[PDB]
Amino acid sequence: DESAPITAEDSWAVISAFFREKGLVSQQLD
Amino acid sequence: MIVPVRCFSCGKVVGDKWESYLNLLQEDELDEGTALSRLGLKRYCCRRMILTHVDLIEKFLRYNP
Amino acid sequence: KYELGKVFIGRLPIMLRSKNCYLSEATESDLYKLKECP
Ligand SMILES: [Zn+2]
Repeated sequence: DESAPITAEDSWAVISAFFREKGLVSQQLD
Repeated sequence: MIVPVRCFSCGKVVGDKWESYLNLLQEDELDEGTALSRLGLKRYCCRRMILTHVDLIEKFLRYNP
Repeated sequence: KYELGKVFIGRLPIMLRSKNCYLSEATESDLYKLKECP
């Protein structure tokens, strides 16, 4: 079932990854 | 930073209860609400003291001098 | 037309945490020794 649709709580797992990588000032550094 | 001695609202000593609370969580796996209550922290004024504490001192200690 | 090195030009301020900054490849414990806040 690894191809099951995503829930609403799962969007936070993506947001976690966005910030784990980019941080809060990616614009300034990049 | 560093556990408040005495709850602001009623002044029940809360200074002793810190390590004991942190222990009832790691060692006893217990949920926050039971640990607080175990420690006799019944009034929410007292509960908020421990439950919402941020022991910044521990980061502060990480610097050498 | 017949034919008959590396020079310093200036000091450029670095933005902290950038590639050129020391703190970029810095671990948590590293920053603390450097008296910086992680
Ligand atoms: Zn109280």
